[PDB]
Amino acid sequence: HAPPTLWSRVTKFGSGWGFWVSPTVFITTTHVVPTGVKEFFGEPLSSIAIHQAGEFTQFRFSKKMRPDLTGMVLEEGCPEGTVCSVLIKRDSGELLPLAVRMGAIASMRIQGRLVHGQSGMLLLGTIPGDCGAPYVHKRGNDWVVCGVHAAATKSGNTVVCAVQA
Ligand SMILES: *[C@@H](O)[C@@H]1CCC(=O)NCCCCCc2nnc(o2)CC[C@H](NC(=O)OC(C)(C)C)C(=O)N[C@@H](CC2CCCCC2)C(=O)N1
Ligand SMILES: [Cl-]
Ligand SMILES: [Cl-]
Repeated sequence: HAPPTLWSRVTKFGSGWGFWVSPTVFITTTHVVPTGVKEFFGEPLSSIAIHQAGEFTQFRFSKKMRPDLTGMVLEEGCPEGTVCSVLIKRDSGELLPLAVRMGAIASMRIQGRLVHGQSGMLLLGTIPGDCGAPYVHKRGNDWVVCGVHAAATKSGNTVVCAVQA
């Protein structure tokens, strides 16, 4: 069961969502990031440290933005066959954690954009507004994040998270 604090890390952002991995580190999907604006979470762009690639975007802020959070481990994808949870929040407030069996890490063409990502089979679907939602699994006690929601197949039964370098 994902605890409340873990859900409180999922945060609206641009056209979708992102995830506070630590008090200073926030992750999302590159394409949900809102273009042509000058500040994120009240800080000016000049004060944030961005690493973007493969549709996976990483923000490192100067100050603690979520002092209340304990840092958790951010992997590059997760082992094949790992059953993950996608911590989806809807605009309405509803929480919808989705179980997903993860397949392999692969480069992928998706609408002309190159995506470093990991496919997964759903075990209830996702929707266009869900990009940026974290993929997580419990590794004993600590919770591990391995990706952010980025795409779904025609049917909607297979999904894809962008993963780090
Ligand atoms: C977040 O922005 C969004 C997530 C969508 C989602 O999780 N589920 C949609 C449910 C399926 C409805 C049926 C449908 N309608 N269009 C599509 O599927 C195709 C969407 C597209 N996938 C795709 O092209 O996959 C292949 C056809 C198999 C190659 C897709 O997921 N597009 C995402 C935006 C892209 C992602 C890469 C970076 C540029 C933008 C998308 O809509 N994601
Ligand atoms: Cl937590
Ligand atoms: Cl919450």
